[PDB]
Amino acid sequence: HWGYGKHNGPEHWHKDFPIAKGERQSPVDIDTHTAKYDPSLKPLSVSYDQATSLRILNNGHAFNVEFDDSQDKAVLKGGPLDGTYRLIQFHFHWGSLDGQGSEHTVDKKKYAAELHLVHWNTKYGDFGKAVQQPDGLAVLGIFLKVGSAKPGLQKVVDVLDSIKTKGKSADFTNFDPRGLLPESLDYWTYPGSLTTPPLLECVTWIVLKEPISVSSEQVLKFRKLNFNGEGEPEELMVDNWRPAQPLKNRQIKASFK
Ligand SMILES: NS(=O)(=O)c1ccc(O)c(NC(=O)NCCc2ccccn2)c1
Ligand SMILES: [Zn+2]
Repeated sequence: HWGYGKHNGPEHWHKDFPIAKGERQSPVDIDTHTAKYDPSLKPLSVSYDQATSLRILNNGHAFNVEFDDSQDKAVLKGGPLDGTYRLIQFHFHWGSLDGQGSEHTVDKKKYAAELHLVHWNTKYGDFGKAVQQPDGLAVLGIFLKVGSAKPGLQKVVDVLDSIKTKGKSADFTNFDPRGLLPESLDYWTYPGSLTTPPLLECVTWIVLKEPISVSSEQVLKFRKLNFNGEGEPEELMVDNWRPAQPLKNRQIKASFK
């Protein structure tokens, strides 16, 4: 099964998922100088006031905080998007060291981690149908750098001991994802893919310019999770990031100058 180890990591994924060598794969390096400012890009609309988190799950490749997406409770609109996209889950990718961990890079710079808030286009009715469409998902990507703590992340950090191993889930209600957002919603955007198998080319990527800062203790607790299931040999869940993929025939647009 695919993973991030020596024999099943990202360079192996194309054998099971040939779209890995596709024309709109993610993540990518964001060359800030080559990104073009687009004045027709609208500001992003993040409407998270009514979000209903339900639980948190270790799926063996990251942990997902899952939301009730059966109504327009937490939605993303505006920006490059047409229509309304509902938040279904968020998760992170992170490194074994503070110097790596993000999937997107900015002028080749790697951040300590990257948060992905995953949304699906309501015109397709549910997530499973949306991922089959070229405009099915909008993923809001937010970089994490190590510095001061992010208070809004602590409730996530504190529950991770209850989902250490693959397959464990925990009730995780009343979590407000607004506590994970930076001050500015300036963004880059490009058409891309899921960054884990099945690598489907269904994502409008919206990557925020401004990182959030989290503490060293906060990211250290991510690194205590396990890829393995309980009662299997312990392999720390670290470096669960795919490296940058060829931009090919794509242009990254910026909402700011
Ligand atoms: N890392 S990412 O590009 O934000 C992202 C977002 C939503 C996703 O469903 C995935 N991929 C993922 O979760 N793979 C395991 C479950 C899955 C997801 C989609 C279709 C089939 N199976 C990646
Ligand atoms: Zn992701």
